[PDB]
Amino acid sequence: GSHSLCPQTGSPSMVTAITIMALYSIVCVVGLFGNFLVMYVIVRYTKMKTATNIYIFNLALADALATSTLPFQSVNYLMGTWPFGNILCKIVISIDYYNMFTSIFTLCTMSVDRYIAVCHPVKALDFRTPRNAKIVNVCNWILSSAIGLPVMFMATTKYRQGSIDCTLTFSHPTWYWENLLKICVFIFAFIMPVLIITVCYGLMILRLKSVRMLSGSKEKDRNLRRITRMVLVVVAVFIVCWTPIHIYVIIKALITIPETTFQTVSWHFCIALGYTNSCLNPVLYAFLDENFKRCF
Amino acid sequence: QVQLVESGGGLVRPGGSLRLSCVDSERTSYPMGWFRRAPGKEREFVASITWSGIDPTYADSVADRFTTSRDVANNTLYLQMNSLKHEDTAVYYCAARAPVDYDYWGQGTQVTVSSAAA
Ligand SMILES: CO[C@]12C=C[C@]34C[C@@]1(C)[C@@H](c1ccccc1)N[C@H]2[C@@]31CCN(C)[C@@H]4Cc2ccc(O)cc21
Ligand SMILES: CC(C)CCC[C@@H](C)[C@H]1CC[C@H]2[C@@H]3CC=C4C[C@@H](O)CC[C@]4(C)[C@H]3CC[C@]12C
Repeated sequence: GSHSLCPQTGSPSMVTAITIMALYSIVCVVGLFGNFLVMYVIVRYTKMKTATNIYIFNLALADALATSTLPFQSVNYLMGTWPFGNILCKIVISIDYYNMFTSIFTLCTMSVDRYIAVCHPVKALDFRTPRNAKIVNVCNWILSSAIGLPVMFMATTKYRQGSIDCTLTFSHPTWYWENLLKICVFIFAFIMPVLIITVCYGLMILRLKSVRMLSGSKEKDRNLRRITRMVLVVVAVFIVCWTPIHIYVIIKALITIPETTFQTVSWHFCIALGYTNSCLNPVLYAFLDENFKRCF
Repeated sequence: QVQLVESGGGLVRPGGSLRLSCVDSERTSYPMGWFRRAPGKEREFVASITWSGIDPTYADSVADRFTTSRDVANNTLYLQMNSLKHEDTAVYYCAARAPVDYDYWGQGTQVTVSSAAA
């Protein structure tokens, strides 16, 4: 089974290799800068005293670690080979899976947190504490470990037509456990998060549209337009950034596709789109947060 | 005009908990802020929350111990106070905004943190 090593036979052209290179470089730089800026502002100014800032910092840390794997992936694409050895293969793959799930589970938590605030305001008094935010981050990390730890054992370098593939090795039969992993990744990293955020935000908007305030209906319609607009943005960004690579992985598990320039370029673009979610999360969840905005 | 009804105050031992609530049942205003005045201090901001109930704002002195929420369905404002200290002893005021700084203030509710309680 191929993983990082892409069957590229038919050496790349000039414009495509530069494009894929600029892709990995730009997403990495933007992702690292935006998330380190969030972590700096939190550590320097806001101080992480609130549940919201505890979630924001956890999201920025995961998003920074996710994009920190891109220099390895770029070089792996350039040379058409993994040159960093067996230990770094285990470390980068584990970090990559750990922080895909940590990033995604944290932004799901922020959706559930806002749903609880609106639809269960009494229970929100118990849930929205800094103590519970740290507990939730730990529980989400334990859940992420169900895949992040096994891939540390499964990941290894093996020879593949002279070149080196940093890939995963599975128990027997490989065709069962490899596809189970792909399915579990698809449902825990994409299907479940899309369901959580659409239902939580949808129920949040429905509750906000049901209030009738005897006086200022204009002020209510205005806030509802802004909240509904933000809901549509954060959901559309998640779907645009994560759907392509998840569907691409499933299709390659089912059929064999003709190795062409368009397939190669689209594959790395879909990979890059997944990491662009880590680039946009600082905007959606930190710089546009109501309290974080004020502290700039 | 507007009548803010504050509830839940009173006496608690140090380290105990209190939940304040504030309602404007006439829907003529939105209770959204909590202030307090210690016996010898000036009036100080405690917590506030947006109309949607989504985004609370806490004073640094209480961020680790207090939580606020808003029931948008019945226009009720809540303040959950945990791990109460002597410095939390004050009169707590509910503040509300008109649908059209705050426009309305409650008469306040005494919160006293003392060991002579049960
Ligand atoms: C198939 O190769 C990857 C495709 C996107 C992926 C990064 C990968 C390029 C690969 C990887 C991870 C770390 C270092 C080198 C390659 N691990 C795969 C990753 C591993 C996780 N990362 C975030 C992306 C997204 C993703 C989504 C689903 C899936 O089944 C696998 C992946
Ligand atoms: C906005 C979101 C919902 C759009 C989702 C885009 C998905 C459906 C697109 C993005 C990239 C597309 C892939 C790109 C290129 C090919 C080439 C071909 O050899 C197999 C189909 C395949 C693999 C496409 C499958 C569908 C695909 C994965």
